[PDB]
Amino acid sequence: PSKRSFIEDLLFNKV
Amino acid sequence: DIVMTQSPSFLSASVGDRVTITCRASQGIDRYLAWYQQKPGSAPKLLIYAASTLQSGVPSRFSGSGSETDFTLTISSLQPDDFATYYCQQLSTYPTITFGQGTRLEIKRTVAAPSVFIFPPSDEQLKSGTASVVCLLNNFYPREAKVQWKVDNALQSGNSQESVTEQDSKDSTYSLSSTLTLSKADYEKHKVYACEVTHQGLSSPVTKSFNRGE
Amino acid sequence: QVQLVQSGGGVVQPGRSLRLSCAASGFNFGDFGMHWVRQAPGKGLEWVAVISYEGRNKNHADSVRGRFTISRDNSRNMLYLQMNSLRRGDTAVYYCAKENRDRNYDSWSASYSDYYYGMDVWGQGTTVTVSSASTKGPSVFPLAPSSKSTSGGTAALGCLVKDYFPEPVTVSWNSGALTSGVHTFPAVLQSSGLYSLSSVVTVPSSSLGTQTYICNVNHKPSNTKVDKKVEPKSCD
Ligand SMILES: [Ca+2]
Ligand SMILES: [Ca+2]
Repeated sequence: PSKRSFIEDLLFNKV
Repeated sequence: DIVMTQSPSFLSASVGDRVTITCRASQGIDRYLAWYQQKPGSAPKLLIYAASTLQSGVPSRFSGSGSETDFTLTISSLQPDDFATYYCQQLSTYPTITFGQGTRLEIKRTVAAPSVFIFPPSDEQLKSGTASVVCLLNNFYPREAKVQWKVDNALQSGNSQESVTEQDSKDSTYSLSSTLTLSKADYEKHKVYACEVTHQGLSSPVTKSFNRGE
Repeated sequence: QVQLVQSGGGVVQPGRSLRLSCAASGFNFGDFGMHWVRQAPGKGLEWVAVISYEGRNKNHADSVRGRFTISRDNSRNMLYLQMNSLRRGDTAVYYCAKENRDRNYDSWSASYSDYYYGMDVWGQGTTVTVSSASTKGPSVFPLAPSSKSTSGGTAALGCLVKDYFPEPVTVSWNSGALTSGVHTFPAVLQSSGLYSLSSVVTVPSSSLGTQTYICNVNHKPSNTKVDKKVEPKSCD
């Protein structure tokens, strides 16, 4: 498994 | 942001033809490119995603290819349902997304020269301070047409607006209006109003005109 | 059965604000990101905003950042767009759209299944017109057919439908007895902020001055109804 919260946070908040 | 450039902007084909429309990214987008179809008054419809995979329900005559920066949509045997505007869309920079500017796929038919008509402003409208002069181009093909207003033989600019109908459902022609708007005082001080039409189907430009006051 | 149903657009003045709604059903709404896309009259699609499955993350296009806010209420299957500081350039049809999931995955599989694969289901669109103009019925003027025996057989006549707000108007001829060869052009937006269009029709030359031609113009926002007779301009 892998958290959608974790992956989406990085996706929407990357520089 | 990534700019998507579709080519061509407009193109004509007949039922049975094969149609290719391309879309170029200003930088690499891997294969994260989608294609949509849209008809007037309806929402867009998803046709292809990930550059090449066909959305369920979409006919197999549609196919996509390409990668990095160059992409194509191909419709292999054109059907009546296929005439529409097509858009590509890149999702590589998710969560920001950009669309191409669109490609309009219209129906090919034989050249047809426009019938041209000119209409002076009514007396009723003049009684309110403004004069609209209308030039009508009727049932022509293809769409490209040049309409030049001339007032007392002087070329007009910046005071006219054009409007064009959708391609006709039965005979595949277009019609077009050009409306020259002047104030009453301006319209009264000139005599000859002329509309000059250039089109592929005309071996010389057609002029229709009237003299104010006949 | 998967569907998005929009509501809530209309006419608003610049600077003011509007909230668009989009009701989803037929799918697990809270399992998917949702988007807004808009299309200005006669123009292409422009992406507007995205919101993540549970509302925590969101992004807006530069053209609307700081004015529009996307939001969602998953307990009521609702997507919203809050549109503030409205400009005439925000005049468009607005569509909500569900994020497409790659067919090979039945559940969320990060970038394998979601985000990158377009938008599969769309709302019906909502019209938003941002304008200073106030409701005004049209004036209707004749496009009188020319005296010139030119062509031979066929003449053109019509009606100029000028200075109304907002869209739409409907035009018919001879209360529906004349439909063949009728062209009613799309409206143009004039410098004044008021709309204008012409409706024309081609008829036999010989019918000029022997048959009656009436354009029937209706403007529901104004409750304006006009029946304008169009006849050759009898010369002095
Ligand atoms: Ca865009
Ligand atoms: Ca979330």
